[PDB]
Amino acid sequence: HWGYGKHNGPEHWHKDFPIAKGERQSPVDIDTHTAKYDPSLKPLSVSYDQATSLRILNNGHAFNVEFDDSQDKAVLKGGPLDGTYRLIQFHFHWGSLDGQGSEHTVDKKKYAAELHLVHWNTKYGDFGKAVQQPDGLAVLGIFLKVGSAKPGLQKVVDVLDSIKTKGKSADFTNFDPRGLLPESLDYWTYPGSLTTPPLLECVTWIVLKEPISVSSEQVLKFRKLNFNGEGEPEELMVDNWRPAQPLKNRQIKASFK
Ligand SMILES: NS(=O)(=O)c1ccc(O)c(NC(=O)NCCc2ccccn2)c1
Ligand SMILES: [Zn+2]
Repeated sequence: HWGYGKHNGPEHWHKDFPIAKGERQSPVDIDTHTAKYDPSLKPLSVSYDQATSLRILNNGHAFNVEFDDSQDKAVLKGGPLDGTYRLIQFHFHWGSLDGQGSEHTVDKKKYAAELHLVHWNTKYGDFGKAVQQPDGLAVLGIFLKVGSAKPGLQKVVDVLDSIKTKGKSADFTNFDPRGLLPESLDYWTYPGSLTTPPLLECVTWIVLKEPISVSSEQVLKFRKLNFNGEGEPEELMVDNWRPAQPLKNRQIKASFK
């Protein structure tokens, strides 16, 4: 099964998922100088006031905080998007060291981690149908750098001991994802893919310019999770990031100058 180890990591994924060598794969390096400012890009609309988190799950490749997406409770609109996209889950990718961990890079710079808030286009009715469409998902990507703590992340950090191993889930209600957002919603955007198998080319990527800062203790607790299931040999869940993929025939647009 695919993973991030020596024999099943990202360079192996194309054998099971040939779209890995596709024309709109993610993540990518964001060359800030080559990104073009687009004045027709609208500001992003993040409407998270009514979000209903339900639980948190270790799926063996990251942990997902899952939301009730059966109504327009937490939605993303505006920006490059047409229509309304509902938040279904968020998760992170992170490194074994503070110097790596993000999937997107900015002028080749790697951040300590990257948060992905995953949304699906309501015109397709549910997530499973949306991922089959070229405009099915909008993923809001937010970089994490190590510095001061992010208070809004602590409730996530504190529950991770209850989902250490693959397959464990925990009730995780009343979590407000607004506590994970930076001050500015300036963004880059490009058409891309899921960054884990099945690598489907269904994502409008919206990557925020401004990182959030989290503490060293906060990211250290991510690194205590396990890829393995309980009662299997312990392999720390670290470096669960795919490296940058060829931009090919794509242009990254910026909402700011
Ligand atoms: N890392 S990412 O590009 O934000 C992202 C977002 C939503 C996703 O469903 C995935 N991929 C993922 O979760 N793979 C395991 C479950 C899955 C997801 C989609 C279709 C089939 N199976 C990646
Ligand atoms: Zn992701």
